[PDB]
Amino acid sequence: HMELVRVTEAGAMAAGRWVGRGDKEGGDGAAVDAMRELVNSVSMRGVVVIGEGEKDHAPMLYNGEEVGNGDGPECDFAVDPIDGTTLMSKGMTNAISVLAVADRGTMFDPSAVFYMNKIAVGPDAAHVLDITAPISENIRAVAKVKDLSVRDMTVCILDRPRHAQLIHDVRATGARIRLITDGDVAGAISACRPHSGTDLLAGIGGTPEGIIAAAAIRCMGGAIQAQLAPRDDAERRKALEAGYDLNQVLTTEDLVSGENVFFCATGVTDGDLLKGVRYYPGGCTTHSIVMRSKSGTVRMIEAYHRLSKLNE
Amino acid sequence: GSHMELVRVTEAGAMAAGRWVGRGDKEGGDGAAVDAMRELVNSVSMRGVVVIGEGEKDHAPMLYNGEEVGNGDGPECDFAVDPIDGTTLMSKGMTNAISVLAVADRGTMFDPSAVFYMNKIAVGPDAAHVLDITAPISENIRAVAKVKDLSVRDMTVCILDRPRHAQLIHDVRATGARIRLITDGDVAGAISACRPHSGTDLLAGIGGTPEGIIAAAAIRCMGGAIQAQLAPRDDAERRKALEAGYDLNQVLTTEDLVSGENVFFCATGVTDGDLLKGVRYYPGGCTTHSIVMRSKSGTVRMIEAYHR
Amino acid sequence: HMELVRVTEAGAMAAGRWVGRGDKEGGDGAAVDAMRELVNSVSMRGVVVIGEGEKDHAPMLYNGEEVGNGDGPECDFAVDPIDGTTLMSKGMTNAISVLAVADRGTMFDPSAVFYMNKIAVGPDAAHVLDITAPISENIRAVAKVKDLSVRDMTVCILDRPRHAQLIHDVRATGARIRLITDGDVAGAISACRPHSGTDLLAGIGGTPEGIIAAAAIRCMGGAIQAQLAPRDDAERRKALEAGYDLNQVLTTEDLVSGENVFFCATGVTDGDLLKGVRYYPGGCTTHSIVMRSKSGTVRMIEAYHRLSKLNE
Amino acid sequence: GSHMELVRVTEAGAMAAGRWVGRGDKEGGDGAAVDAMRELVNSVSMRGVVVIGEGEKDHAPMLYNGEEVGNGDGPECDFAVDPIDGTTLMSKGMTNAISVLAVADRGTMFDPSAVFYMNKIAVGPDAAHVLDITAPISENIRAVAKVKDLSVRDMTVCILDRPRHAQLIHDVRATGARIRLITDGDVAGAISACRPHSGTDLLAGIGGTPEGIIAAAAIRCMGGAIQAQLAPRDDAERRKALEAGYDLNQVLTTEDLVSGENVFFCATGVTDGDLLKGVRYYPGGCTTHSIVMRSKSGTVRMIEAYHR
Repeated sequence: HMELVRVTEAGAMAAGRWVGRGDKEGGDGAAVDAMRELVNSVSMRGVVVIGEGEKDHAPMLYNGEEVGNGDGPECDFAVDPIDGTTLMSKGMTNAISVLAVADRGTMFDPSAVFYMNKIAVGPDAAHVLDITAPISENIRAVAKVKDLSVRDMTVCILDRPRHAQLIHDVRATGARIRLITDGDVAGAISACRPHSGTDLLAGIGGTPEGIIAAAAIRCMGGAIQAQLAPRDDAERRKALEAGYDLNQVLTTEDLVSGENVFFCATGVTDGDLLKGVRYYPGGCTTHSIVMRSKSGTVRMIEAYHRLSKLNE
Repeated sequence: GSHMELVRVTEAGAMAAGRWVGRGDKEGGDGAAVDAMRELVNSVSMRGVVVIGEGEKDHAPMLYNGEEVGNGDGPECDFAVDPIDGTTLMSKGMTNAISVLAVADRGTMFDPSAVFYMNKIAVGPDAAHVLDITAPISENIRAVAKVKDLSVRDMTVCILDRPRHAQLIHDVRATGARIRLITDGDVAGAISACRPHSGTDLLAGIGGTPEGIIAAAAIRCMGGAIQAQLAPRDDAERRKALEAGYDLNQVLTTEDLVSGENVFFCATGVTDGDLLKGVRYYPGGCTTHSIVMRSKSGTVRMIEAYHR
Repeated sequence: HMELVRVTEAGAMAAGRWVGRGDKEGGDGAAVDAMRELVNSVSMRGVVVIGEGEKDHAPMLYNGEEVGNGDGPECDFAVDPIDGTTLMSKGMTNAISVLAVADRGTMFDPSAVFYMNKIAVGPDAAHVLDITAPISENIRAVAKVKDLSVRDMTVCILDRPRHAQLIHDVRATGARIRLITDGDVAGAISACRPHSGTDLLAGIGGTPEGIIAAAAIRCMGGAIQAQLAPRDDAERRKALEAGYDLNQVLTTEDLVSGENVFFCATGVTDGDLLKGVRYYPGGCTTHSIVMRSKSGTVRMIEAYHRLSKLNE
Repeated sequence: GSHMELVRVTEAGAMAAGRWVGRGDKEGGDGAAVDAMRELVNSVSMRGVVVIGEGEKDHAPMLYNGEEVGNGDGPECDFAVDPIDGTTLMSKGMTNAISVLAVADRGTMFDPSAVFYMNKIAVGPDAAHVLDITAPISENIRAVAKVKDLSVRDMTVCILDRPRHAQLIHDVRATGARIRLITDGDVAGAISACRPHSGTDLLAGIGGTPEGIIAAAAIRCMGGAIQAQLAPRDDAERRKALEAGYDLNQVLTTEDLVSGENVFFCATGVTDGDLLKGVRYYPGGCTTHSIVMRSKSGTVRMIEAYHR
């Protein structure tokens, strides 16, 4: 329901007061607290599948917690109160507050392994992706299915040392790189939205971000492919002991299946799709995206919040 | 406590109205819009009565004054619908056709057929405190202009183009202000007056009483002020109103027109206007542009929807 | 040169003060006077080919007059200080102030006959037009070359009694009609601009408006076809005696030939492409289009004019 | 007296810079931008000298400090070019790369290598009258906020992300304001400060002296104020400036930085920024987004160009 946008609107507005203030935990707490107060007010019966972590040293929106007013069917609840906490704390671009809802039990287990390799593309080339192939074959494939020259392709990649080869290969095909410092989820949405200046998202990031990204892709169209990415053999055992086929190419629908999927986001700082919170004498504005798998409707929502009296 | 889902009602009205723009068929557009809006309001979870609508039930089968509408009996509230504000504009492909819905606590909407027309003045939040419909239009113009920090000749006054407004136009012209004459679209006019960088600084003139009420709902949520006084047609109507309880000397404020504490208003562009883009079609679906506002919070939402 | 936009900017700003004020001549004089003062200041050597009329009871920008600072090659000069004077006087939409420049002698004679039948289309169907055929065959042709359904075609037509059959035919094909009360020139630009919601302009209007429309079409792309339209047999003699082949289908390049063509316009009231003049405490804004045949570059220009002191 | 044709210089810079965004090649983008800008300025009809440019002529072949540029010797004027403000941002595909040109009466531009860095503060027209670079940053914040009618915690202060600004950041944070840290882009930062609904209420910190001069040109035309004081690196430079004629205690105003009566400034988006969209390509050509302003008239033009 469109009401869920008020959850990310509250998370963005709380985080807005911490933009640039060098306090990551201050910003997270504000957003987490505003989001939970407002989510326990929406007509919804939810369990936190993706959130701040497990119960002990994450006392709010911990994985397992119940959320919503009490009524409604039960459903999976994923929340990233600030995707890009460090971006927020330093006043840098592309921080967003993020929520996704899906049928109960239909979200992948975010704790399987911390990281996953991802590639994502918009709808027109949703069926030519292969994460097992080198990035060049994916670039060339997508550039052909989209009929563009390869020097006009843009690949969004997190700027990390572990990506030195991924970055070199993309350049060596002549395509371009949009280097982001954080925001896997925003990066995927960018690759999937019509003519955004970004054709492909590629690289290794977090397993929760990948699941949250898949929920949006289930709504706006396109495809993500993923494989788990153990950080060492210790985690690789833990992943195998738990019963994961570490060679499976996980698809959008593996990460979030289920008939009904909701995604919405609101900008914290100015970014690639959403403007961040802006302040005025009377109040503030927020910029939000809201989407739904069943209809496929996508709404862009600009909201003025008068934090004051009428007619001042 | 938010009810953004009511945007679906004007979104449906406008998507129906939109397959009729530019076809010369005023009633075909109205009819389709009323259809889709009736289907959709009876699927939102709040029971209300249609207080302002398509006339009454002997020759308006749908959205007639008094119809029970909505799905689950939540709280009862007033419903005012204008399936196309700008039906002629819609038929001829012209700008500023919008589809409008208003909802307020049950009983709190003024009576729409007490008198058919009422004289109006309306201005936005920044100059609402100088309004005086009993003063001449020149004094409102100069007062509004001073507050707004504009010369009188920078001012732009929106007036309906009707024979009845010949003296009003003369007196507005005599002051030095510009005029924006509209053929119809009384609601969108008043909303323009209350938006900042819109081009309309003031709305004035005699329009319909339902449109005045719908306008007041909007203003309740976004800020500003409209003042009105009933303007009976002839001698029968002036009797009908005096022996109804109304002081004809009375200035009606926004809150007299819509007095509820919970007012909601939304509108969706049919054709391109100075506030909302019109519905645009392409193969996969269409896009609508809407405004949704709530008086309790004072929150105003611009909603651009891509339907698939 | 982009400097020419200041001519239409001045014409719009002068007319702005007459919007809605019920005085057609007041508005025309203001615009005519502001345009001429500013055109005699641009690096240009011009002769007024299309203007306010002949020398006697049109004392400013009369057909024949010299314009510009004195320097430069000589060139044809067309000016419509307010296209839609009645729209301006009543505060109605779509009034614009209009200027076109072309090689000297390369503009059609605007006095041949008062009126002309016109049809105009954007570039993608610029080669399937035929003004001699019924409107239906032109609609269907354009709808096929554009691959759209015919019920999705929109035809812009002046609302005049002399168009009762043109309007009936367009409806009878199921296409839509954008009924305008004035603004031939704006209507053509609308039909020729990419995705404007207007596919075709059709009908009889003024010969100067048709020539001014062709100058823009020489710049932004597309096609106009025209034939002169005598209002009676008296004018038909005058047109024949002067040596016109009243059956010629005049083309864009017949109306304005010449290697170099300039067009620009600025909104007076709010319209289909340009916003009208808007007033603020410090000043005003104008909205303008400027285009050039040789480059094909089209510029949209928003200008804030501070009619005051700096930093107030 | 208008010279809108100078937009072609940054339009060419940005169209060259744009075929390099997202390629990791900072110098390949710079080089292409300098190329096209040199070609184009030597084809506009006003002779000037490059006063601010790509360094000096032994290892900057083009746009070196002192180069005669322009076509026909009109009046002689000062030329300041920044072919890409945001070269690193351009190489990495990030926002806010712009291509910049500034021109003023000959001799009226401050000397760019008197000192390399200068401390800066800048704000827009509405609060320019409270600026005081000699006061602490907290007092400017609260003063600017009062004028702007904002709480201190609504304020947003743009600061370069450099080790040298650790105390500045601490003192800005200590007041309650938000910060917008930028990695580079000193010019675009200051222009943001002077635009209304931009998100940046104040710019502060030590940046380069050329960028400060280019910024003052902009401000001369659009309104607002920048204040600066020279900030010599070490002991050699502080001598170089004292025995050059400069009072180190001196507050420099906008007009001290650019003193001409005729200043022009234009900029074109390279990548998307908070003021200008970046160059976008398609098959037939491309589109650029530019700002052109002139101090004599105070006219500001947003120019969206479709090149074929």
